[PDB]
Amino acid sequence: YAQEKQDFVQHFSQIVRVLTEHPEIGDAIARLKEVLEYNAIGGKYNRGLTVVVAFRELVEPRKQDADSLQRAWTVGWCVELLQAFFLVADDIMDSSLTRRGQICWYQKPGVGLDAINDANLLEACIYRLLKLYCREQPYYLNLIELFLQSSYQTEIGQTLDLLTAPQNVDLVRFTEKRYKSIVKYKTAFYSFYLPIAAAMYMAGIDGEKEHANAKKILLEMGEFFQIQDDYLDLFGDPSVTGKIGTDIQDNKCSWLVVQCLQRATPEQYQILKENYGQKEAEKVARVKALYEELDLPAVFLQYEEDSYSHIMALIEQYAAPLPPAVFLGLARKIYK
Amino acid sequence: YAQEKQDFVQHFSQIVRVLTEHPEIGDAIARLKEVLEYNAIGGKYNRGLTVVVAFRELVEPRKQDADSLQRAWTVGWCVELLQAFFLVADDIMDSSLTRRGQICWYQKPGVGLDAINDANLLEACIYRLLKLYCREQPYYLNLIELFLQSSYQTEIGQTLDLLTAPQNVDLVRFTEKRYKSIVKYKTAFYSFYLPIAAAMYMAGIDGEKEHANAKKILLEMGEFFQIQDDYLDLFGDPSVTGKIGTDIQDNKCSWLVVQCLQRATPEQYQILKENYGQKEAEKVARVKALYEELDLPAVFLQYEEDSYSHIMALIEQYAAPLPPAVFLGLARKIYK
Ligand SMILES: Cc1ccc(-c2cc3c(N[C@@H](c4ccc5c(c4)CCO5)P(=O)(O)O)ncnc3s2)cc1
Ligand SMILES: Cc1ccc(-c2cc3c(N[C@@H](c4ccc5c(c4)CCO5)P(=O)(O)O)ncnc3s2)cc1
Ligand SMILES: [Cl-]
Ligand SMILES: [Cl-]
Ligand SMILES: [Cl-]
Ligand SMILES: [Cl-]
Repeated sequence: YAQEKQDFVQHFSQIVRVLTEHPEIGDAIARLKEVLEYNAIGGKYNRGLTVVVAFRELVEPRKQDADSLQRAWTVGWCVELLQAFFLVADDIMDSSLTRRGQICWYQKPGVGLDAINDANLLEACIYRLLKLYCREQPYYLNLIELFLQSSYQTEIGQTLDLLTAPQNVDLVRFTEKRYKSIVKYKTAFYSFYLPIAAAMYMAGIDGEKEHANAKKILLEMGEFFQIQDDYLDLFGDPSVTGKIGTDIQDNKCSWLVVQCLQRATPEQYQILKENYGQKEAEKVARVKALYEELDLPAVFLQYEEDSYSHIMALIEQYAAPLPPAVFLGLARKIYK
Repeated sequence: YAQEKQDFVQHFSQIVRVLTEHPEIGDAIARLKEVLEYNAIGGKYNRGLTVVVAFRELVEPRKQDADSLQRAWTVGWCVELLQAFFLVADDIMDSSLTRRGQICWYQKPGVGLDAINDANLLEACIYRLLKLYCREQPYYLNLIELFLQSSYQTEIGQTLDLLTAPQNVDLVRFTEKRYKSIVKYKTAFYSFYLPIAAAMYMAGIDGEKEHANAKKILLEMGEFFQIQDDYLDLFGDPSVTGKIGTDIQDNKCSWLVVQCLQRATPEQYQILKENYGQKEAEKVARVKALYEELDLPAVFLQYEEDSYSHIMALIEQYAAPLPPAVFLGLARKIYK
């Protein structure tokens, strides 16, 4: 990833040139440029890069001409745009202030709820690019369907989340069956399955069974990834993470609170109930302490270990005939 | 349309049954059901019905088996869902209160900005249905691309609109070149081109030139349709329209204000400037009077006539080899 990151970001400028070239609509296109530059840039690009890297592990290097690669870059960027769409819109729904410590787009002066359109444009740019760069490829329809299905799964996950945590404190809502379901639909499918699957299609690997196999490994990785973000949000060194966590404040249906609830004597249940999600820090400090007293960081470390054996068993069993390195590169990024 | 309206609405119940049938996500699916029922029902269904009617004018009746028709119904409903998506989201952006005199969805208790997701789900349901009912048809990809392109054009139109009227009163913004551009992208492509084009594809009529021809007629119809809504908003008998108009109050870039501005001596320009878009009625009453004094209803009636010759010339010239009745049925609905 480290090398390839550079040429991935050089390509953006071109993604944009193309998306911004009927002159009556110039102003709108100017706006689109801003929206793209503000919202698609500034993350770590892990998802989009995954498309590119996996495309290289999957194609015999004699089928990686400069146009094959230009498409891999572009489709990686399609993943990033999809993400950008979700985030811009999620920030609005959450009433968030910052994203990656920068002002959320909808919070910029004179944008506001216009960001809903802007988010929709981001989504749309995915399908323009696919047409621009892949309309003639045999995997074209495969990729349209995959991006569409990934949007649907994500949106559904979002609904499930929204129902489950209404900003209305209800911890009967916060069960494990349900936590898992949210992670899977809202983040894992697009974060993990999507980018690999896209590379699979670009490589001619379109079998339903192959995709199902890759899916079984990749959704389980995504479940751990998110559980680890939940853990880190509260317990990560915040300069090593970058994030300074607001989960508890926010009534989030976090892995921490789920385990906590399986592990509460009633005295502990109507304490947690008197504390999950106030601005004031001593009520949030108090929760961190209930978690600490229940050795939740230990439950996690136990979880991280088991999860790691499980992912390697899954890779042993279901990678074939993809090179296991497709999966292992990702495992290394996440269990780091 | 009058007969066919009935079976068009009987089909909805089935669109829904299908979209609502992995049980961990039941709650979200319940929500989706509500969203669909609230937002897809209650309009006049003109756009979706246009798909169905045109499909019948375009297919030899021996190729209208019960499954061909079930698809026409479904694709008509796809148009309505697309519209529903735009409206739910537009209401949020506008801060509107009611839609068709019923509470806008985002204004319902406990929905709020969650409606952004809800709107996204509506969009997504289009592509699920297309897959469910058309994946095996030779026009499948054609329809995906058309719905996607129609979304993009609409969203772009919305951007252009948003730039042009920022709720910030600026009438230098409100030019005719620009009014036309907004109408075309924001409403005409999806309202007029989309439904016919969809029927064309379903019927094997996929030539770029045929579509371009149909487009030239249909975008010009859409331009008149919207100009007429602008006129009616202020001058329609409000029980015959149903609507009681808020355009002037809203700084809308309306046809009325555009013509008005071409037809203003400076004394009239810095009057209009002191009045376009206040809550108070005497400032809105005053505008209606400036419009009246400039014989704008007459400019309109002159416009409606000319526009009608023009549409029939266009139909004469560009309908072939579609039956002109495809276009004429629509002209009759709109010049009524
Ligand atoms: C398919 C796939 C998905 C995710 C990742 C990784 C994300 C990530 C990571 N991301 C974190 C992160 C992402 C973007 C970002 C920051 C942290 C701060 C600046 O912007 P997170 O998404 O958990 O808040 N940090 C350290 N290592 C990794 S590995 C790798 C592969
Ligand atoms: C492709 C096509 C597009 C639009 C139409 C027509 C819409 C319409 C119409 N619609 C008006 C209307 C639509 C829905 C609605 C109301 C009025 C009140 C109840 O819900 P509008 O959309 O201008 O506010 N009213 C009377 N005749 C017609 S013909 C016909 C065909
Ligand atoms: Cl990332
Ligand atoms: Cl090539
Ligand atoms: Cl209608
Ligand atoms: Cl059939």
